Amino acid sequence: RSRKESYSVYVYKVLKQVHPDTGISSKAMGIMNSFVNDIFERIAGEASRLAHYNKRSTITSREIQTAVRLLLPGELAKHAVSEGTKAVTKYTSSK
Amino acid sequence: RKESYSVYVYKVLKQVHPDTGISSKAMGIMNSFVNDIFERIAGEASRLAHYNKRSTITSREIQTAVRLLLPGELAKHAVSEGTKAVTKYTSS
Amino acid sequence: VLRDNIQGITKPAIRRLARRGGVKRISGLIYEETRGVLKVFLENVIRDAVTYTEHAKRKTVTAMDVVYALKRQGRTLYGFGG
Amino acid sequence: VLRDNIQGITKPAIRRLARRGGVKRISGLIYEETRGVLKVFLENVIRDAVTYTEHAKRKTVTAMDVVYALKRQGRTLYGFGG
Amino acid sequence: KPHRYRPGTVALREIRRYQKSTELLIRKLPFQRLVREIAQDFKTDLRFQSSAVMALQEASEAYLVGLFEDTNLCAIHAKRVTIMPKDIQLARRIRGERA
Amino acid sequence: KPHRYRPGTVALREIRRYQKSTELLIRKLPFQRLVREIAQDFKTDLRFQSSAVMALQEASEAYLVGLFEDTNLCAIHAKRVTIMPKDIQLARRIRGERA
Amino acid sequence: KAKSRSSRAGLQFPVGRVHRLLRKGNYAERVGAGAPVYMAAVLEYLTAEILELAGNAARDNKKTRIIPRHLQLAIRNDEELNKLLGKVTIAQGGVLPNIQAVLLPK
Amino acid sequence: AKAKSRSSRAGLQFPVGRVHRLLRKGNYAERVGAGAPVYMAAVLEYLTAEILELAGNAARDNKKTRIIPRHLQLAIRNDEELNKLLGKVTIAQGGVLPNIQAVLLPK
DNA sequence: ACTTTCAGGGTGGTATGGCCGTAGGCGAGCACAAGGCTGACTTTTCCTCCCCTTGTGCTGCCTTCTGGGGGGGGCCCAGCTCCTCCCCATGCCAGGGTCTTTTCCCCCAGGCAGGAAAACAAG
DNA sequence: CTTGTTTTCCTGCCTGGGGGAAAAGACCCTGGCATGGGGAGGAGCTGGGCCCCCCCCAGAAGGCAGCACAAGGGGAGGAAAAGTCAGCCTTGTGCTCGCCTACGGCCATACCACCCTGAAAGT
Repeated sequence: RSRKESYSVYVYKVLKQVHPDTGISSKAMGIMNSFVNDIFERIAGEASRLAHYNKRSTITSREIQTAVRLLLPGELAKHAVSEGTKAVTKYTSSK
Repeated sequence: RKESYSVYVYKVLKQVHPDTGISSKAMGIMNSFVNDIFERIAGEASRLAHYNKRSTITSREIQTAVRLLLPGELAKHAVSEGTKAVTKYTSS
Repeated sequence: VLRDNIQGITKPAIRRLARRGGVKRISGLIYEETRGVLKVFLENVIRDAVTYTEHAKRKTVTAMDVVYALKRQGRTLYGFGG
Repeated sequence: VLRDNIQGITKPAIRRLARRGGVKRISGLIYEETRGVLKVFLENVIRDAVTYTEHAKRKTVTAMDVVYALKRQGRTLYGFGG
Repeated sequence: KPHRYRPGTVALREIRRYQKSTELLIRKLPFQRLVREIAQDFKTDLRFQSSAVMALQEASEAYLVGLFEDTNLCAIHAKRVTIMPKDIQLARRIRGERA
Repeated sequence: KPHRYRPGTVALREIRRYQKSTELLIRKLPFQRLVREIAQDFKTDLRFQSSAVMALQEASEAYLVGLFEDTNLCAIHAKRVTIMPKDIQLARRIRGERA
Repeated sequence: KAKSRSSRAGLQFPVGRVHRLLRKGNYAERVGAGAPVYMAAVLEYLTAEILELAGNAARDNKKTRIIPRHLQLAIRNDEELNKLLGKVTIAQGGVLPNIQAVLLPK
Repeated sequence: AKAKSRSSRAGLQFPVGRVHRLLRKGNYAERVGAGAPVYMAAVLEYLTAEILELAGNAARDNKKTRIIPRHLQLAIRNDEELNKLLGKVTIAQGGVLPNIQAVLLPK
């Protein structure tokens, strides 16, 4: 049987980070996987359209950030942009 | 330089209305229509290939994109047009 | 599974849907209107699902076919894959 | 253009828009309501367009920026390029 | 004579009960029969996954509940508490299903 | 005494006149100033293409006319001919702009 | 004997430029040979369908030129075209003349 | 060199490498930059943590220790921003928010 | 009308996809309770609908004055193009660290019985 | 304003079932290396967006009359809501069949890539 893949493992790690003593059901995990895939598809499509509008061939963290600003409401976009910028800074400037 | 479908929208107008002309404003609108439908069809065919784990957009993916996006009688005639074109194009 | 199954969406079921919608009083003509609305909605989703199934050269409609049909209509569904 | 330009959408202009919309009679609070609704709509569209303009590293909002901002809000606009 | 509740309080209790729950309010077998009957017109000798029928049912319940919320708002707009077909029609026309 | 029209006939003739035309019903300069005032809270020192401002005006006018049609339907739903702010509120809520 | 592919398919829309647009549009890794032919046939059919109705509207107003108003009239009068372009604003197109029957004098 | 995980390097839990692969194979552009997966995996982790925290709060309010679809739906429909983000999304077996209009309540 | 950019012709290579074979998962089909949900009838109440009337808010009209629309001119900055090149992303291969699937068992959720409390509506 | 009456919440007890941990592997991610190409940057150029000037007349704004429409009150009737009772049909269980789908293996042609040129379409 061919192996499928999902975000369940990382969803579970984030859940154990944010709520160490509460669990999650299989249906809720499936909903979480659908949500992660939906948001990934949204952001990636918006970044693709951005790079095509600007006659570019590379999707960059700049396109990802502008997609995040175009797609998420005020405070969610603010905090998501901050998280992405800090993650990229840590990735580039260390280890 | 810049390209468009003005040469081909005009050659289509002179086939359905040989006397009627077109404004540059109406022609520019017809260019946004053609580009908007093309991106609609190509985007749906792109998803159709990805769902089926294919890596090629063939006439089958365009035919299914057309039947998903156009309404009832528009799709029956658009598909009949595309099928008739490929049949004549492949057979010499 | 061949004829007249729209009547299987019974008046009590429509009343329960209205109650979940917060409706307090229901006219007697609302049931046969809700049935037509539901019929139109199901026709629109199932047409796209069957189109996906036929494109995949399959004979069984799948939850993924239904999910794609719903997504194409701006009705993204979570919980059945995707 | 610094302050209080919403009043430039005059009551005769709002009546003209309502007349094109088929409205026969208009209450007096409709003008303020419409000014607020238009302000919210414009804020949304111009925020999206300025996002595109800033990503393109430009200082000028182009008609293509507005067309993209309108497309991603579900309101396609024909006649200004694209 | 026995004890009877006033017309409209059991309706409020039912609203509370059905808005506290998540279960499906249409029986599964008649809905499945409706789904198969509709799919007949699109392709004969079709098969369905149980998950496909379940996804269709969940989508239909969500759609109908949201439409009933908008219908209730139109009814309250017309100074009524009884929802009528014209309220469903107004809701659908405004959200863009009737044009 | 002079001749005057009854309230409503001039309204209908204005409807007929403005439903046959395409020209923008808002004055271009005060609309441009409003657009530039709104954009000032997103980025200072913004330049605007004339076609960009024209596109914004066409979009805004089409949006307002389409909204006034729904507002008129909501007003008629309540057995009225006059449109009120609650009609606009109901139309926008059912559309999804107010939820 | 270097015939064009549009002439091979019998179309007035550019099969070659449609093929290039499909190849450079990031739609898939590969584009089949009949895909641009099908797409250019569909686009030509739709353009002809809209232009026919727009010219009919123009002749209805004793005008020899198609304008955005005529395109709007064609789209909004045709039921299938109205459904297809249901979320599209035609610049300088206006609206259909429509008055609710309750607003007319009795 | 001992293979070091890019998610660990970035500080995230989400799969930076799998996100890069999905971006490359999704037909979004000719090329994908090195910071694009790291940024997308941070955004997807933040948006996961937000919903999970709100749904854990909703589960605790109901005296449950296991998140079920009801808790996610309550979180989304009670958060103003998440409701806007997921306004066209149906949660299976999620129910609706408790809400009765004042007009229908007894006098 | 000139042109200059791009679509077509010919050839090489391989990789995607089509075809045959195969096995099992799951979808369809048939019994069989039985009991919980549905359908139907009855009461009656309360909500909708119609009619009337008042006054208030909207429209129609007229006059004054402002400011939007239309040229006219200057200017300077911002968007676009071009040429360098260098740093980044791509392609490929080897090897292990991560993630997927299977197994299981124990705690969290579901069911039930019994009691207490909380609104409801009659008087 | 009391008292009886359904309905729901709470708590203890029993139970089951599904989720969280453990283990083997398989599969893709990371490291290392070579390499073409895209985009960042330094100029240069000019198109257009801004800004000011003048004029004028068309449209906005304010006021006034008057009327018609929105709203509130009152009454009648008819149509839902609630309750009860008989039936039926959903559903949960169990057993069977075989069809369809997904994987494997092989290979064939269809598409990419590249080198040239002529012609199509853009100004």
